Amino acid sequence: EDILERSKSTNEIIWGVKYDTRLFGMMDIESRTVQGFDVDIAKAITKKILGDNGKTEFVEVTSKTRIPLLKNGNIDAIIATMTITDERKKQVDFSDVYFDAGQALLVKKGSQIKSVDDLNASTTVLAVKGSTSAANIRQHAPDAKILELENYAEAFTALQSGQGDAMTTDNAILLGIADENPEYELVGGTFTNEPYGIAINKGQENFLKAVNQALEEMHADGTYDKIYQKWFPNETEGKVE
Amino acid sequence: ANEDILERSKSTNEIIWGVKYDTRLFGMMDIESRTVQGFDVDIAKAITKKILGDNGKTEFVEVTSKTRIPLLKNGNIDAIIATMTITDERKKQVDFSDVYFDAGQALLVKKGSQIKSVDDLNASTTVLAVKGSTSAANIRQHAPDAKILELENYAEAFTALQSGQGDAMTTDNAILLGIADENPEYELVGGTFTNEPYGIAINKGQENFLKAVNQALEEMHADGTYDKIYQKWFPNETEGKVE
Ligand SMILES: N[C@@H](CCC(=O)O)C(=O)O
Ligand SMILES: N[C@@H](CCC(=O)O)C(=O)O
Ligand SMILES: [Cl-]
Ligand SMILES: [Cl-]
Ligand SMILES: [Mg+2]
Ligand SMILES: [Mg+2]
Ligand SMILES: [Mg+2]
Repeated sequence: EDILERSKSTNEIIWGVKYDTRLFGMMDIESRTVQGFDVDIAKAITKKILGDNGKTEFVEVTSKTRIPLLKNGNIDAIIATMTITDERKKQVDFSDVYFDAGQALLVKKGSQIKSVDDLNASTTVLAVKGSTSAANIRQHAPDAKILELENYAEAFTALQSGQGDAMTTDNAILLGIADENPEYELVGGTFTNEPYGIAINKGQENFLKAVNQALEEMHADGTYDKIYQKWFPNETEGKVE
Repeated sequence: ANEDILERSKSTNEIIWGVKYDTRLFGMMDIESRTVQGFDVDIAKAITKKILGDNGKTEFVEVTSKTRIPLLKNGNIDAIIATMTITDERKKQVDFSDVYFDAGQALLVKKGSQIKSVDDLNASTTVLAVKGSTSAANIRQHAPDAKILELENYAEAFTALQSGQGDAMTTDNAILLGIADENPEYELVGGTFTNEPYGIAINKGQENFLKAVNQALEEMHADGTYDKIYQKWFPNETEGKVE
């Protein structure tokens, strides 16, 4: 079914977002609503496509569940800190890039670790089980011990308790943890490129074109820049110019 | 300059590209064959064949980071494809194509250096960059205490590194790789500390040519021409590829 047609009929686009990723998609206990950069970009795209009265629905996805839910039609699009990769394009299409992340390290302030180069056989790195981040750290720091945890929260609790010397995932995700926990900081720049895209099921070319046209309009009229400034007021590197 | 580049091509069957002549892997003059070679050169040739068809001709003109925008805006070249990062400040001067390479600024040091990342640059360290370059400006932001010695070109910056006139050299990671492959005593350290998405720059008021360049890139991504060219130049480096 053509999602562009259906979404006009139901006046709604269904977005798969994270619920546990501060700055991108986080379930907010105060308002009982999900918030972040991915959420606000979804809302803005939906208004470009459907008009100012268009509705958004958000459905919680993880890195593990997002493509299966997309392929089964539970959601119309994934916007969930999702890197565009050739491997994933065997399964989905992607929009234009809307954020430029990169894999990085989070440590306790005062750590002797200042770069991925410092992750030798003496170090233990925390990563999420099944993630691209875990796979990447094994190639970039082949002698480090990797401890895999269920999710970001569990990885950060293990870092705080000293079960590992560093935690790894995308820089902008780690930022959402560092700004909340000032005893921790990012170190060493990035050692991958993680360009985020919006994933759409194969065979939805009309909807993909509409999403890309929405993004184009948002870049042209400053909506994109406003949303970026809101969530990343002191870090410009991730912005798509 | 104001003459429309696609209209002119109806007569000349040519696109004139501004490329580096000194940047191994991107645009480098080969002395034996007297021809420039690199990823940027190959992308330019492939785009020209998409726009003009099978017998479309390419012409290459040397630019530097200093001369590329002046030459473009004066009409000496039709487009810049020369390791050029897209920035909003540059978008005041030129239009840009879609991103065709994903670089990032990095550091090159002698193996064994105490410097392991941008975090180790400070008032006691001298970093080598090219005069007037954005790389020098990015260092002043990410290493605000570092001393900067700006040199006229990459070759000069690298010999200054080799003779200890600076402690680290900085420019885009993919460019430093072109240097580290030539010089095994030196290595990249610390990953990247900026994003440097490369675009093709086109003068303002050339919107039909800009659309043609973007359509050419679209076609090359759709049919694997882009991927083949990427694999030729960066067979063991995956991160710069635009998917
Ligand atoms: N952006 C990376 C890591 C974060 C995530 O999985 O959401 C990826 O898509 O693999
Ligand atoms: N890509 C960076 C550094 C290389 C160059 O100047 O060509 C820039 O456009 O400034
Ligand atoms: Cl050497
Ligand atoms: Cl590809
Ligand atoms: Mg990057
Ligand atoms: Mg990639
Ligand atoms: Mg591709």
